[PDB]
Order: sequence, then structure tokens, then C-alpha cells
Amino acid sequence: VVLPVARAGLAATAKKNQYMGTSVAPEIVLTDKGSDMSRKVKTEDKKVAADQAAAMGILANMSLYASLNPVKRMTYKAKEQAPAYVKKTGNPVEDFYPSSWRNMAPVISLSANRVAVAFEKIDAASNGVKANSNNKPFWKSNYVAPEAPAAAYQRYFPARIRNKAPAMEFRRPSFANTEDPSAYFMLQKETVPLRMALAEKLLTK
Amino acid sequence: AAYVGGSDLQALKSFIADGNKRLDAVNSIVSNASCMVSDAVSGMICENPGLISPGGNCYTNRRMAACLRDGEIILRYVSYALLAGDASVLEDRCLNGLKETYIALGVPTNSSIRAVSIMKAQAVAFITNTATERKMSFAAGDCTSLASEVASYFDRVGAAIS
Amino acid sequence: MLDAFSRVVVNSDAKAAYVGGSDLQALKSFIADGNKRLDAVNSIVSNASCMVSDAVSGMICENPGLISPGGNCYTNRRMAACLRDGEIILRYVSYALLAGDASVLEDRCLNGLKETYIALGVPTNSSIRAVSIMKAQAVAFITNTATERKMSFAAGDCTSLASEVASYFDRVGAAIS
Amino acid sequence: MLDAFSRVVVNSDAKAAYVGGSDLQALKSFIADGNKRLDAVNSIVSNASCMVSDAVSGMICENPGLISPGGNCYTNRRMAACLRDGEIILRYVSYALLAGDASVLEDRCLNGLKETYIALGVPTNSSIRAVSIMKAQAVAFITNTATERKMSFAAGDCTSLASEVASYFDRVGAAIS
Ligand SMILES: *C(=C)C1=C(C)[C@@H](Cc2[nH]c(/C=C3N=C(/C=C4\NC(=O)[C@H](C)[C@H]4[C@@H](*)C)C(C)=C\3CCC(=O)O)c(CCC(=O)O)c2C)NC1=O
Ligand SMILES: *C(=C)C1=C(C)[C@@H](Cc2[nH]c(/C=C3N=C(/C=C4\NC(=O)[C@H](C)[C@H]4[C@@H](*)C)C(C)=C\3CCC(=O)O)c(CCC(=O)O)c2C)NC1=O
Ligand SMILES: *C(=C)C1=C(C)[C@@H](Cc2[nH]c(/C=C3N=C(/C=C4\NC(=O)[C@H](C)[C@H]4[C@@H](*)C)C(C)=C\3CCC(=O)O)c(CCC(=O)O)c2C)NC1=O
Ligand SMILES: *[C@@H](C)[C@H]1/C(=C/C2=NC(=C\c3[nH]c(C[C@H]4NC(=O)C(C=C)=C4C)c(C)c3CCC(=O)O)/C(CCC(=O)O)=C2C)NC(=O)[C@@H]1C
Ligand SMILES: *[C@@H](C)[C@H]1/C(=C/C2=NC(=C\c3[nH]c(C[C@H]4NC(=O)C(C=C)=C4C)c(C)c3CCC(=O)O)/C(CCC(=O)O)=C2C)NC(=O)[C@@H]1C
Ligand SMILES: *[C@@H](C)[C@H]1/C(=C/C2=NC(=C\c3[nH]c(C[C@H]4NC(=O)C(C=C)=C4C)c(C)c3CCC(=O)O)/C(CCC(=O)O)=C2C)NC(=O)[C@@H]1C
Ligand SMILES: *[C@H](C)[C@H]1/C(=C/C2=NC(=C\c3[nH]c(C[C@H]4NC(=O)C(C=C)=C4C)c(C)c3CCC(=O)O)/C(CCC(=O)O)=C2C)NC(=O)[C@@H]1C
Ligand SMILES: *[C@H](C)[C@H]1/C(=C/C2=NC(=C\c3[nH]c(C[C@H]4NC(=O)C(C=C)=C4C)c(C)c3CCC(=O)O)/C(CCC(=O)O)=C2C)NC(=O)[C@@H]1C
Ligand SMILES: *[C@H](C)[C@H]1/C(=C/C2=NC(=C\c3[nH]c(C[C@H]4NC(=O)C(C=C)=C4C)c(C)c3CCC(=O)O)/C(CCC(=O)O)=C2C)NC(=O)[C@@H]1C
Repeated sequence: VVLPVARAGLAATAKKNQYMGTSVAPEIVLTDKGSDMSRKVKTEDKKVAADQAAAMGILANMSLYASLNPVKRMTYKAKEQAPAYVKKTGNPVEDFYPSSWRNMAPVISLSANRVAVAFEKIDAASNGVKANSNNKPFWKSNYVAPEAPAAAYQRYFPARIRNKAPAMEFRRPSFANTEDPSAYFMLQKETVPLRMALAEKLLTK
Repeated sequence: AAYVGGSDLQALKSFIADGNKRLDAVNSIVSNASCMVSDAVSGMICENPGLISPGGNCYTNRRMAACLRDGEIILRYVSYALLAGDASVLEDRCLNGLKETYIALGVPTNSSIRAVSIMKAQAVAFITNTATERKMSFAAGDCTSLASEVASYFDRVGAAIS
Repeated sequence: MLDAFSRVVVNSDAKAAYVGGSDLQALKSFIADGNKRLDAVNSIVSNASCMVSDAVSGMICENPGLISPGGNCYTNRRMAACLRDGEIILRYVSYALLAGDASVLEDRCLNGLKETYIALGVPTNSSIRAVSIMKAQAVAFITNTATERKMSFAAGDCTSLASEVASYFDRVGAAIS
Repeated sequence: MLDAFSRVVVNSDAKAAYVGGSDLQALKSFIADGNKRLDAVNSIVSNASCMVSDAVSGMICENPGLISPGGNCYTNRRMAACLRDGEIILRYVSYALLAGDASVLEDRCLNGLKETYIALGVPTNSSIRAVSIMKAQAVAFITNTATERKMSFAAGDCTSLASEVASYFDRVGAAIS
């Protein structure tokens, strides 16, 4: 026998200021060039806009002032803000210096009545190769090398020939009188080792 | 929108002898209204730097652009109140419902009063031409009655949020 | 923890700001040695290029092995990274002198710098010698005892800021140790 | 093909030959009495470490004065060099068996050997005894008459190949004679 939502709306409407949720404010502009025929006053309701661009200038400049002030640093102890979740990868180079922050440093510039701080990515170089040329953009951008291996007599045997000998290996076909593609022979050359541990073990015996 | 000028403007000036003095006091506020609001809100943060801290109400660019809007909406009504001579439009459209709005949003009322206090200080400097950085050219005379009235209109703002 | 300024710069809101005009003069009221502190920052910043170039070259003189074949300042990029890091290290100490706070220096720059350097195989002992050379030029510049370039200053005592800067460099040495 | 094999062992810039499938069937057609020859050289290389150690251990057993002070197998360096030479000679004789001619052994191993042994003071008579043991071992493995190892072969006679291998060893003693 009661409609509560209808009562809530009617009670709210009967008291609510219509202008409070519209940001409309009266604009005044006056014209005056020193003659009685020039003077004119006009008024007009006009919605006041939020200029987000100029709000950045106040926010940036004051936060520098808030940080250089040392007595507001103790009478206003500001709060810690927890950083946003970014996944860690275990390598400290990407954990502690991510590419969003890497190489930024504060330029300080001091003039008559102006103290300015600017964070800038610091690059420097040797010859014509820059420090951050390792991380050039993609629009500015092969074979594989093999793994390397570990004399009065000289008239008779040169140093390029000494201790050099043939080397050879075999695998006969697996089955009697029958073809086998897994069968092989190999022929090669190599310098014979010193064999000094076997020579010591043989000399001891 | 309305316009008044020429012969019709002289009729409205006949109703009050300070007609030129009242109009010369609105021209010292609407000409400097951009510098006033920018300095008031900045001066509010010099005094209370916790507003641009984490959890502050002027942290993030979206909120401070709304804070800068509010000092402008407030100042435009007070400038209209001076031109009209009455507080009726100021109270009915701007101040009715403001405090109930601010408590719901979490807007700090005490620091909001500090910005209005600065603009009241900036207003009376401009009206009485006593500003230390800038001057205006005026016919010689005394506007102390009008500068007292602008102070009263700012206090209706402060009372409504207290 | 950050300060008010570096917190907005990590958010990518604004990269630069200035305090000036009347608002600078109000900042002077809340600081002792306010003209002095801005003067000591000027002595570092106006010599930032010469200081870093002196430091890494002095590291070469003190130990020639860094530009050995098989060294670590061999190839042109690693040398350029050495000059870049010495410039980066120096500019944070100049900001730490300005605000009188090591916090942004410690949280942004010094945090995890050692384990990075171990991962790169950077000789941490020689990086000490760069930042300890950079200390010596800073204290020499501030007290105006610098032999080669003399600055013009209103007279007074600057032992306090001289002792302050030596602490900041010593903190960098501790993290990089 | 067999001429290119000789270039692979002689040249210093020869790609190590791999032979399989149809190329191994081609090689089997080129070698004279191929499967017995391949089985003759397999019997040597499969025992080559035991052969060289036993042959030098044999020449020392028969003349222990070679291990006394002033003996030419005294000290580890000498013993190592003798062991090394025994394997070198065995390896070049095994290639002469693969090839069915002595030329690679004569040209690459025996030319100059006598003069080096004379210049070094290496005793040729005891060297000839080491060679004579490896002759006896090689004849035994090729004919499958070794005392402590048997290999697996199709039944037949390989005495021609054993007589040929004996001629290659007998050549080493005639070159250092
Ligand atoms: C924080 C560092 C801080 C503020 C920033 C600033 C806030 C503040 N300002 C005043 C006084 C005035 N500011 C005025 C504005 C301007 N003057 C101009 O010349 C241009 C046109 C305009 C914009 C910059 C004005 C007119 C005044 C009036 C008196 C004066 O001239 O000084 C105050 C003091 C308020 C008071 O008088 O009680 C404050 C707090 N000052 C800061 O410290
Ligand atoms: C190798 C040959 C090697 C050098 C390289 C050099 C390295 C070195 N430098 C110093 C001390 C200073 N360098 C300074 C920098 C300069 N002075 C200026 O006027 C310009 C602007 C600037 C660039 C040239 C300064 C100011 C100092 C401090 C000296 C002073 O009191 O003025 C040192 C000594 C530091 C130390 O280890 O104690 C060294 C070793 N010397 C080399 O041998
Ligand atoms: C002193 C104690 C002393 C010796 C050391 C040893 C030297 C020696 N060796 C042979 C003959 C052979 N040795 C062979 C080698 C091996 N036989 C095997 O079964 C294994 C796998 C391998 C490594 C140990 C072989 C195969 C023979 C041939 C045997 C045959 O006669 O058919 C001899 C005897 C021949 C000669 O005089 O040259 C000697 C002396 N013997 C010692 O007395
Ligand atoms: C003297 C050496 C022996 C003996 C040997 C015999 N082997 C015979 C045949 C044979 N041997 C092999 C292995 C050989 N051929 C290869 O391709 C390779 C390696 C790549 C090797 C090591 C093969 C494959 C064959 C063919 C038969 C088979 O196994 O399928 C053989 C018969 C020769 C013939 O008449 O064709 C003999 C005599 N026999 C002896 O009794 C002495 C001890
Ligand atoms: C207090 C704010 C000042 C001050 C103000 C005075 N102005 C006087 C005369 C005057 N001013 C204007 C311009 C004004 N009247 C308009 O209609 C227009 C807008 C359309 C403007 C903004 C005029 C026209 C006049 C009249 C004289 C003239 O023709 O120039 C004045 C004298 C009193 C009076 O004339 O009523 C005063 C006191 N002077 C000050 O010293 C304080 C700081
Ligand atoms: C130790 C570092 C020096 C030393 C420092 C002093 N500077 C003094 C006065 C002074 N310096 C400046 C320039 C500086 N302050 C600023 O606001 C600006 C621009 C932003 C710069 C970077 C100024 C303007 C002044 C004030 C001039 C005046 O006296 O009217 C000074 C005197 C006391 C003081 O005001 O702090 C000192 C001791 N002087 C030295 O001899 C050592 C080497
Ligand atoms: C700056 C001086 C303050 C501050 C102000 C903020 N106001 C926010 C929103 C807001 N303000 C109003 C009242 C205002 N709008 C009107 O239309 C009228 C006049 C007719 C008045 C004077 C309203 C109704 C609203 C809400 C609607 C909207 O967003 O436009 C605001 C954002 C709140 C939020 O975070 O959501 C701020 C920050 N806050 C401060 O701390 C300083 C003191
Ligand atoms: C010269 C004084 C030293 C030294 C310098 C080198 N640093 C190298 C790479 C590197 N440096 C950093 C830390 C640096 N990056 C930042 O953003 C800032 C803080 C704002 C710091 C201070 C990082 C994270 C890295 C690696 C990532 C990169 O630069 O791309 C470097 C090259 C080694 C390499 O990259 O493999 C050198 C040579 N090392 C020395 O030995 C002398 C003493
Ligand atoms: C073991 C039965 C001997 C014995 C042998 C020693 N030979 C020594 C040195 C040596 N041997 C050769 C010939 C060898 N090298 C080759 O490159 C080739 C074929 C391609 C052959 C056959 C040479 C050229 C040399 C000198 C160079 C080298 O050492 O590699 C040797 C070392 C002598 C010494 O330094 O005292 C020994 C012990 N010694 C014996 O007494 C028995 C009889």
C-alpha cells in the first residue's frame, strides 16, 4: 500500500537544487572604450569546463615544491603507495631497471628566480656509437660459427708433420649376405697424444 | 542572455550612485579570474601538501581539474553577486546543496575554505588596487564600501560549507 | 620511498616541472642556507660533463686493464655505457643535494644496482673508484678550492654542504660494494 | 676412389672421408679381395691398444736395462715417446694393409726415421724387437690365432693377407736397419 521508490523520488525532487549537477555559472564580460555609446554589459549562463591540460602544470610544479620543502617533509608525512602488479622474471636487469624507467635521471637547471627539474634519458657515446644504440627501434633494424676444438731432426720431419698419422673406423652390415644402409667406413688423420698417464702407469709396472 | 548599454545602461546607473564604481569593481575580478583561481588552489597546496599525496583528494589529474573547475564556478557566482548587489542568486543556485554534495564525495571542507579565503584576499587587493605585483588605472576615489561587500559574499560560501 | 615529484614522474603524468617566481621565494623561507644549497647544486651541475669524463679516465689511469683486449671497456658501446652510468649516478646525487633527501637516490637508482652489476660481470671494485673520484671533485668544487676552474661566490662557510655530499657518494659506494 | 683416400691421409687440408651405403658398395668393388681385407684391418684396429702396450712391454721385459738410468726408456717422457712411436708405426702399417701397398708407410713414416733414431740415440735393434712383437700379434689377429681374444669371421683362408702384413712390418726393420 506504499510505493517506497516513488516516495524516495518525489521527496528528493522536491528539495534538490537543479543547478548543482550541471556546472553552469554566469559569465560576465564588460566593454568600455571611454565613450558612453561603447559601454555595454552582458551576462550569459555558460557551463564551466575542466581543462585537464592546465591541471598538469599545477600538479607537476607544486609536487616539486612539496619535495624541496624540508619542514613540510616532517609536519606532513605522506603515505606510501604500493606499486602496481608487474610480474618478476628473476633476472635483476629487467626486475630492477625495466624499460619504462631505465636511464632516466634528473636534469637540474638553475636561473635567476627559476629552479627547474626534468627527468631525461641520459645517453653518451665513444666515436659515433651511442650508449643506448643497443636498444634501437625496430624500424632501424646469418651463418653460425662452428665450435672450436681443444729439432735438429726437422730436416727429416717438419713440425706440421711430426706425430701425424691416419685414423679409421668401421661398422659392417648387420646381417649376412644382406644390404644394410646403417653400414659405414670412416678415414681421417690426427696427431697422436703424449699418452703420459698410461706411460707412467706402464713405467711403474 | 541579456545586454544593457547606451541609454539603457545610464538608467540602471541612476538607481545607485556607485553604478560606475560597482562596474569598475567587477572589471578587476573578471580580468584576473584566471590568475586568481590558479593561485588560490596552488596556495591551498603550499599550506597543505597532503592533498597531492596518495589518498589525497587532488592526487590524479582528473580530480584536480575538477578542483580547478570548482573555484571558478564559485568565483563566477560571487562576481555575479557583486554586479547584481544581491546574494539571492549566489545562495539559491551555487550554495544550496553544496555541502551535502561534498561530504558524499569525500571533498575536504576545511581545505576548500582555505582556497575561498585566498580568493577573498585576492579580490579585495584588486578592488582597492593594493596588489603588489599588478596595478589597474582608476578614477581617483574610494571603493572601501564595495570591497567590504565582496568579503561578505565569500563568507556566505564559507558558512555554507562549515 | 619516493617524494612528491618522482611519484608523478614514474606514473608518466609529467616529466618536468619548475619552481620559480614568487613560489620560489616562498620556498626560500622554509629552508636554512637556501641560497647556499642552490649554489652548491649549481657548482655540480655546471661541471657535470667534465666531472664524469675525468672520473672514468682516472679509472683507466688507476687500472689500465679495463681497456685491455678481453677487458670490459673494450668495444665502443661498453665504454659509452660506462660514461652513461657515471653521468646517471652523478645527477641523482645532485638532486639529493637539492632536496636534502637520499630516498629518491636510494629507491630509484641504488636499489638492486649491485646484483645487476654482478649479472653483467661489471667489476664492482672499479665502479667504486669512479664514484669515489666523483666525490673528490664535488667537495673540491663546493668549497671553491678547485684548482683549474674558480667560481665567484658571496663569502661564507660551506663545510656543511661539503660534508653532506660526501655522505651521499659514500652511500652509493655501499650499495655498489 | 683409392687415390683420393691416399690424398686424405697425405694432404693437410683433406675433408675427413665418410663412406656408407652405395659408396661403401663402390669401395667394396674397388678393393682387391675387399671383405677379407676389411676384416684383416678391423682385426688390427680392434686390438691396437693391447698390441702397442704388449709390444713395448715385451721389448722392455726382454731388456730391462732400457729402464735403468742412462737407458733410452728411462723417465716418463722417454717411455711416452716410445709408446707413441709404436702406435704411429702400427697405424701406418694398417694403412698399407688397407691400400695393398707399402708406399704410404715408406713415404710418410720410414723416410728419415733411421737418421732421427741415430741422431736421438734411439737403439734400432730393440726398436726392431718391438716391431717384431707387433708383427707376431698382427699375424695372430688376422688368422684368428690370438691366445686370449677371438674375433668372429666367415670360414676361409686369410694366410695371403697375413703374409702381406708381415712384409710391411719386416720393411720397418729394413728401413731402420
Ligand atoms: C605557495 C607557495 C603560495 C601560493 C602560490 C601563494 C598563494 C597566496 N597568494 C596570496 C596573495 C595574493 N596572490 C594574488 C594573485 C595574483 N597577483 C598578480 O599579480 C596576478 C594578477 C595574480 C595571479 C598570480 C593577489 C592579488 C594576492 C593579494 C595580496 C598580494 O598581492 O600579495 C596569498 C596571501 C593571501 C593573504 O593576503 O592573506 C597567498 C597565501 N602564496 C604562497 O605562499
Ligand atoms: C690519469 C692520467 C688521471 C686523470 C684522468 C686524473 C684523474 C683525477 N682527477 C682528480 C681530481 C679532480 N678532477 C677535477 C675535474 C675538473 N676540474 C676542472 O676545473 C674541470 C671543470 C673539471 C674537468 C677537467 C677536480 C675539480 C678534481 C679535484 C682536484 C681539486 O682539488 O681541484 C684526481 C684526484 C682525486 C683523488 O684520487 O683524490 C684524479 C686522480 N689524474 C690522473 O692521474
Ligand atoms: C715378459 C714378461 C713378456 C712380455 C711382456 C710378453 C711380450 C710378448 N707378446 C707376444 C705375443 C702376443 N701378444 C699378443 C697380445 C695380446 N693377446 C691377447 O689376446 C690380448 C687381447 C693382446 C694384448 C695383451 C698377441 C696376440 C701375441 C701373439 C701370440 C702368438 O704367438 O700367436 C710375444 C711372443 C711373440 C714374439 O716373440 O714376438 C711376446 C714375447 N711376453 C713376455 O715374455
Ligand atoms: C681373415 C680376415 C679371416 C676371415 C675373414 C672372412 N671374412 C669374410 C667375409 C666378410 N667379412 C665382412 C666384414 C668386413 N666387410 C665390411 O664391409 C667391413 C666393414 C665395413 C668389414 C669389417 C663381411 C661383411 C663379409 C661378407 C659376409 C657377411 O658377413 O655377410 C670371408 C668370406 C669372403 C668371401 O669369400 O666372400 C672371410 C674368409 N676368415 C677366416 O677364417 C680368417 C680368420
Ligand atoms: C574602486 C573599484 C576603485 C575606483 C573606481 C572608480 N571608477 C570611477 C569612475 C568611472 N569608472 C568607469 C568605468 C566603468 N563604468 C562603466 O560603465 C564601465 C563598464 C561598462 C566601467 C567598467 C566610468 C565610466 C567612470 C565614470 C568616469 C568616466 O567617465 O571615466 C570613480 C569615480 C566615482 C564615479 O564616477 O562614480 C571611482 C572611485 N577608483 C579607485 O581609486 C578604487 C581603487
Ligand atoms: C659554498 C657553496 C660557497 C657559498 C655559498 C653562498 N651563496 C650566497 C649567496 C647567494 N647565492 C645566490 C645564488 C644561488 N641562490 C639562488 O637563489 C640562485 C638561483 C636560483 C642561485 C643558484 C644568491 C642569489 C645569493 C644571495 C645573494 C645575496 O646575498 O643577496 C651566500 C651568502 C649567504 C646566503 O645568502 O646564503 C653564501 C655563503 N659562498 C662561498 O664562498 C662558498 C664557496
Ligand atoms: C577544489 C577547490 C577542491 C575539490 C573539489 C572537487 N569537486 C568535485 C566534484 C564536484 N563538485 C561539485 C560542486 C560544484 N559542481 C557544480 O555544479 C556546482 C555549482 C553549481 C559546484 C560548485 C559537484 C556537484 C561535483 C560532482 C560532479 C562532478 O564530478 O562534476 C571533485 C571530484 C570528486 C571525485 O573524486 O569524484 C573534486 C576533487 N576537492 C579538494 O580537495 C579541493 C579543496
Ligand atoms: C662504467 C662507470 C663502469 C660500468 C658501466 C656499465 N654499465 C652497463 C650496463 C648497465 N648499467 C645499468 C645501470 C644503469 N642503467 C640505468 O637505468 C641506471 C639507473 C637509472 C643505472 C645506473 C644497467 C641496468 C645496465 C644493463 C642494461 C643496459 O645498459 O642496456 C655496461 C655494459 C655491460 C653490458 O651491458 O653487458 C657497462 C660497461 N661497467 C664497468 O666496468 C665500468 C667500471
Ligand atoms: C721405442 C721402441 C724406442 C724409442 C722411441 C723414442 N722416439 C723418440 C723420439 C722421436 N721419434 C720420432 C719418429 C716418429 N715421429 C714421427 O713423426 C714419425 C712418423 C710420422 C715417427 C715414426 C721422432 C721424429 C722423434 C723426435 C720428435 C718427437 O719426440 O716427437 C724418443 C724421445 C728421445 C728423447 O727425447 O730422449 C724416444 C724415447 N726410444 C727407445 O729407446 C726405444 C728403442
